[PDB]
Amino acid sequence: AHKSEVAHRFKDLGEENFKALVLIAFAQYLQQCPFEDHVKLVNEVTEFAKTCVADESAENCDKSLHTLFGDKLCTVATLRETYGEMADCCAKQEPERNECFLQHKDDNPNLPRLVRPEVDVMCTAFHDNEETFLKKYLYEIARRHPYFYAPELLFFAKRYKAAFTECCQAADKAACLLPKLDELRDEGKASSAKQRLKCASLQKFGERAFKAWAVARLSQRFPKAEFAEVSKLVTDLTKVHTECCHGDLLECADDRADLAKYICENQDSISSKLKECCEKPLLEKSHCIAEVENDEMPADLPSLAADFVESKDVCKNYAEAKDVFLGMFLYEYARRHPDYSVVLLLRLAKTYETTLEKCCAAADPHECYAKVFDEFKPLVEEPQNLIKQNCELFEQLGEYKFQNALLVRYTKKVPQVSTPTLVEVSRNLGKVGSKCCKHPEAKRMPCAEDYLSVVLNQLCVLHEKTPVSDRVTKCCTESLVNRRPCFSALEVDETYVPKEFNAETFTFHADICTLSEKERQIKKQTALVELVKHKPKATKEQLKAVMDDFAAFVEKCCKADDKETCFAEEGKKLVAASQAALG
Ligand SMILES: CCCCCC/C=C/CCCCCCCC(=O)O
Ligand SMILES: CCCCCC/C=C/CCCCCCCC(=O)O
Ligand SMILES: CCCCCC/C=C\CCCCCCCC(=O)O
Ligand SMILES: CCCCCC/C=C\CCCCCCCC(=O)O
Repeated sequence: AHKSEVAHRFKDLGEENFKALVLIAFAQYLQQCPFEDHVKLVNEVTEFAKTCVADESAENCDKSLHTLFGDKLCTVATLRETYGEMADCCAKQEPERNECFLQHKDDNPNLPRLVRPEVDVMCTAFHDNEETFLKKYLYEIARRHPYFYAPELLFFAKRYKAAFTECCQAADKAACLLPKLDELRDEGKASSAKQRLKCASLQKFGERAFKAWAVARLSQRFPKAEFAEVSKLVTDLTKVHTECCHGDLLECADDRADLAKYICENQDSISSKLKECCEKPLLEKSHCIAEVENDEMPADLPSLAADFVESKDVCKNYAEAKDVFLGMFLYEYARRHPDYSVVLLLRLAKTYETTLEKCCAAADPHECYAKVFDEFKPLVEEPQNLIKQNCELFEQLGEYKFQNALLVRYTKKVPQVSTPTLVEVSRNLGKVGSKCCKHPEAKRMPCAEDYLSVVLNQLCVLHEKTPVSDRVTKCCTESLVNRRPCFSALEVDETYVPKEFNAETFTFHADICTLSEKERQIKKQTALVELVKHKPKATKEQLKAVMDDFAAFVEKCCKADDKETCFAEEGKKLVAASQAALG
């Protein structure tokens, strides 16, 4: 385990995973190296690994992984020419060498975008050589996201393999494969967006706020565990997290493996759902535990009223160790409510906290905080009702028209955002509607919280980069607890001057009869935004009526003999017919 580390890892992970992970790891530091150069390093390091597996005492096998990895990079011939100052790391010794190498990874590496090829090209190369196809895939993706946690990249790659194997043997290949690739693309973006997000909030809001989140989530996850067990897990998760944000793969991997191992030895104190996850090999344990469903809540748990409102010792128990007492409050409220979004429980803890700070300093504290549960009622119900209305609207409209409803709604709130971004955000929220509303009330709020925090990151990313609105900046730099409530609170922009009418913007051709669904939808949806941008006062009945005539327009000219001129001529009509109705 400790003697030769390379040999322990090769035995722990097996040859295939080790190769994959070594490929990923080199691809994450050496981003501008060609695949064939990467394949060659991996084969060298893999053969060197095997000598150590035969003999822990063979030469250099006793070296550390950081030493060996660093050494290997320093051999890359074009290290100075390609990577510039990254070469200068090789002058240092192996505490500092490793750290210097980690500094020079490049988040924005400036490579061209990866164009998903055609299904038949893909399925052919997959059949032609699975390993080359997949590991080239893997390299191309890893080198554009050098901070993406390597084993989680390997688990996505395994599901890439599975999708190709099922779909390249099917009748309608593209109908099978394309929707799997969209699923996998979005998870990977979400999982990368959610990694990037939780690290920044650690650095911006501190270790206390993060521990508050962890207590919430772990208690919902493990409601049968004692507070003391939950709190231990919060301390060790907080460290695992702190260290993975720093970004040293092996450091991250050891911490997580240690937490997974401790959890697997203490199941009885934590959950009865981990039996399977804990029998899995090291590579997969922590990931598996991370995604396990909530444990069943204990029967007939009592009111929080006794310990947190009615007790005469509330202020005393609070004042002697505040954060613990709030931790206990957050624990008991959260284990009773796997139906709340984590950030809703954090509102409630903060509301409680604020009332205890006020009332324990007051003339009569017991009278003062007697009704603190009344303050919770409206904060609980605000998201419940908003989920209900939006999922009702989605049931009557379907995904596509629900997106238009949203597209209109948010164009009116923030007309300054560019039209392509309004289209992407709308569409994306439509999918959140489509997934999360298929759950019953019990699970709607957790689903939305994890999907919206992805979509709302993408948005603040785009808006940090190209700002247009103070109000959008406000919500994007608030607490992560008020982020969504902030965006929800945005009113319709009443300063906005209607956009100048442009003719080409509402000029259509027969190319829309020929496009795919998505593309046709995006081009329709782009036009509805620009329409709302020119006629922002347009009512729901006026907008629907413009859409209905347009629903006829496209369907007339798309099937009525030799057709590009209707588009030109029956187009002139609709524009003017609309301009009269809206003006
Ligand atoms: C000499 C070069 C060294 C190359 C090896 C690099 C990485 C190998 C191991 C990767 C991480 C495995 C642990 C996963 C566990 C966890 O996430 O819970
Ligand atoms: C950059 C502009 C786009 C803004 C997108 C904001 C989406 C946030 C999630 C839900 C907000 C809706 C709640 C308010 C009331 C409502 O209209 O139902
Ligand atoms: C003993 C275990 C740890 C205790 C954790 C602290 C208790 C909760 C503190 C009050 C609520 C804070 C919510 C998030 C803060 C934020 O908005 O940035
Ligand atoms: C568009 C379909 C579903 C929309 C859901 C309705 C409004 C928000 C749901 C409540 C979630 C609580 C807050 C979590 C988000 C966060 O602060 O990042």
